[PDB]
Amino acid sequence: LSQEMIKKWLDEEGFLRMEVPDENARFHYVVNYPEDHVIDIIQPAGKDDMILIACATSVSPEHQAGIRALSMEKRTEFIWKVRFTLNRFGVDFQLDHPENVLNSYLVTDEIFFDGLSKDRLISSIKNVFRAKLQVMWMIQERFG
Amino acid sequence: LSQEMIKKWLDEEGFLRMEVPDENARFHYVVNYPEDHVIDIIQPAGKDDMILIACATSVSPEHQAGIRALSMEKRTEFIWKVRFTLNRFGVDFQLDHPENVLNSYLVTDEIFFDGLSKDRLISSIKNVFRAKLQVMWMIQERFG
Amino acid sequence: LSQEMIKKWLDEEGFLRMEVPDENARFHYVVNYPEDHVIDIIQPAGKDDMILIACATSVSPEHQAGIRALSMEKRTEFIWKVRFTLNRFGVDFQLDHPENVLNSYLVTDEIFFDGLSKDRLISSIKNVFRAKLQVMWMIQERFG
Amino acid sequence: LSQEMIKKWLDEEGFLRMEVPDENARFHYVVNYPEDHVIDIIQPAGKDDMILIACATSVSPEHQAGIRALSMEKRTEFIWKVRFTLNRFGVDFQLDHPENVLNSYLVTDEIFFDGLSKDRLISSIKNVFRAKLQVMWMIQERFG
Repeated sequence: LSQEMIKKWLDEEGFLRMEVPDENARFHYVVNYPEDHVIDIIQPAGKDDMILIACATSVSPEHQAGIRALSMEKRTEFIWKVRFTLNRFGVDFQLDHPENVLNSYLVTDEIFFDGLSKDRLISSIKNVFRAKLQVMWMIQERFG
Repeated sequence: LSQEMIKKWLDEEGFLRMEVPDENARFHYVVNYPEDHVIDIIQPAGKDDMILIACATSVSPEHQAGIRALSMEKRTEFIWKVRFTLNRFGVDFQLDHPENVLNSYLVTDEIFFDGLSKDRLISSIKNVFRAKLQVMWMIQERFG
Repeated sequence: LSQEMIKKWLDEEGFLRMEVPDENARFHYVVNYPEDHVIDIIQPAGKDDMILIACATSVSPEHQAGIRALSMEKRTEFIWKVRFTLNRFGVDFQLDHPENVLNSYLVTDEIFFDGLSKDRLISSIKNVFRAKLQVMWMIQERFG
Repeated sequence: LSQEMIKKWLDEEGFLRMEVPDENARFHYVVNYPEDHVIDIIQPAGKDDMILIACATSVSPEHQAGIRALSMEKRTEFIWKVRFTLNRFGVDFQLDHPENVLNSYLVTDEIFFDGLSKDRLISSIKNVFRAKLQVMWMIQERFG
């Protein structure tokens, strides 16, 4: 019921794309914002008073191409950059950089129900997008 | 009633100027913040639980001159600067740059009645302003 | 109604110092945060639903002397820096710079009663202070 | 009720590590967020409507050796940099830098019961951490 508001707000805005089975979640929705970009709305198993907004972004073959070319020095420099940048967007993140080559990066933000609202919901989603966007623009401005 | 509140709040601050027939919007007030600066308050057709605060800006012909003069590299560098700048204002935006010569840039944020208040309506207007204002300062700082 | 609460809270935190006969405001409580620092809480004469957190700061003649000692280009460069800095704080500001020699600077923020609460007020005050402190530290870091 | 809710919330998220006797506080919870990192949720003794979120950090002995070596100028360059950074996270902080050689740093924030809620409380905790994290990351990027 608290989740029907969620389910409803995502459709009122043409966001929601489909629900998804999930062995470790009371529920899970796959939102499309913007365009065909994919963002996840997951309410973890144990907690029923929160929703976690996640966005998984895998660095293309095309891109870790250039990051591989750089010296180990310049890679580190880049992992440090993307790191400071994201720790500025009010989100939590996970970086996947084996040899300091960035394969993927997850941007997350949770909203508890004490403060849930359509306005709040739609904001966090948009913010998580912008957080992961700057990183995508960083790689892009460097490597095209 | 959400509508008369928005309207009275804006009137209460002198932000209001007049309406206008937006054949796409349930309503469309026109604010003037600051002084003679033009900001739009729009409620999309389908949406009856939200207002959009948009502010499109056209860069003067004398400024588009400055940026057109520059090499393509210095231009692409400039567009990246403004993308990275705006993206940290928690606002949506859209740049119109012919051959990377910024023509116009639209900055937009939106409130859902779910969390609409005067304190919030006003703060959102002023934030949309600062975001398009700092982009204006980048242009004026570089081109006079 | 809300005036007695705003007053009650400032005093609860010590913050409050005294009041003063401002002919342009319903009330005007002069706060002291941090210790010895002066911030002003005003409420325009013809405004019920709101207060203003204002912090005026004049640049010592010494510091003003150092920015005097710079070129007219190094001065313009410095003005832009404080402009870009403050516009990222979500506060409004008035800049006083005769010939790009910073005289004083004013940072303000307003709270509309449908958003008022102790938590929020205390925050808006601290944020106004941080916006101010930043420019002051920029000044000192450059000129002792 | 607030202490009770706070205890309850921390435990629901895995944060609440343990409570600890403090003569100068109504209560005092110890948090382990991220997983082995520690934070202090405290209600000042003489405060009936506020909680303090504190994160103390000791500049490791062999990281101050790093900044011991830097010339005074270079050290001061670092103190300003860490001061401008932290003042951007909307947190109160305290720097222990003996000879401009960073000893330890405290990042803090308050939440008045006026605005207390789980969504609010947890965000505060993550913001205090992120700020303290950026300073740590700054030290590590430089000295490893």
